[PDB]
Amino acid sequence: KPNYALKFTLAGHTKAVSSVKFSPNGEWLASSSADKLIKIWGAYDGKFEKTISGHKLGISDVAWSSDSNLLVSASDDKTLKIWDVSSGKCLKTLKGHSNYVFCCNFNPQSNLIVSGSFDESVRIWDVKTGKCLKTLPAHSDPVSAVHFNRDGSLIVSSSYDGLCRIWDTASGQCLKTLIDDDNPPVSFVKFSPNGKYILAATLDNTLKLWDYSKGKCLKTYTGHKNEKYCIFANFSVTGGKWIVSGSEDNLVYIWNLQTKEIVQKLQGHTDVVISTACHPTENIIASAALENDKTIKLWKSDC
Amino acid sequence: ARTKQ
Repeated sequence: KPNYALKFTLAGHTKAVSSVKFSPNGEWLASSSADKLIKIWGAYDGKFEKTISGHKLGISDVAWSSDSNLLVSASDDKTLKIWDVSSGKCLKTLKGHSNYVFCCNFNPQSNLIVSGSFDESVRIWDVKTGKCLKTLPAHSDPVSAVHFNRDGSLIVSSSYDGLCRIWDTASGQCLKTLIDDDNPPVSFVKFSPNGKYILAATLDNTLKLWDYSKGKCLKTYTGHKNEKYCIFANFSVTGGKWIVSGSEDNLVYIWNLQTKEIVQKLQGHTDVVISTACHPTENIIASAALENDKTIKLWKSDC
Repeated sequence: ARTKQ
């Protein structure tokens, strides 16, 4: 089992934190917030680095380019913004969604961005030009998450409409719709690091690992509280192979991926833990919490 | 935003 212990608490956002993400090169943590700001923090020491500003309304998600140089953020102002982290400049403002933008990611290559919106679509954008390339009529309710697979050829999306769908990046065609025996809102999805699986959260307090190719649910993770918020979930891969997620009882849950047992619960936050991220090389977890808390915490384990 | 609803 891991032994995550609290190392730093990061204060600075003035409203609920919405997402935290570690840069691929391991140097930085980025955070986004309902306060319309992105903040950068040292990944190892928690030291505040800088604030990146410009959105007109709250931000629900932020994501790093694979070279750790750029961020993309998704906002209630109905835009995404692409940022040069070093200069703090907004390179492009991506206009096209007709309602709040909720989720975003670059492809592993980092020439494309995928976004999901309250407008029920998924859009794919050219990073260099900031132009929308394709609009997929993906869902019949808000899109909660979007993620590219390992080679960028597929996109997975999830929605309040109860579906996870997998899309061909190049053609835009729907290649698969995944749903289990009940239809709760799907609140998060992402491909596994090896690209074989999809990890999906549903708003019935459940995480599931699906074999994408087979269209089969292989593992269920339960024990946490998740009925209300779109809480991120992670694969922790630096030490033991875990699944990590925030929870609506203000804890971070960690499960053994293979056995599905809870291996640790991290206590310390004073509101719902909406987002967690796992460092790419060290056994470090960042967690972020909602309006009554407003902090980010860094936890470290020996394994 | 994600921090509501």
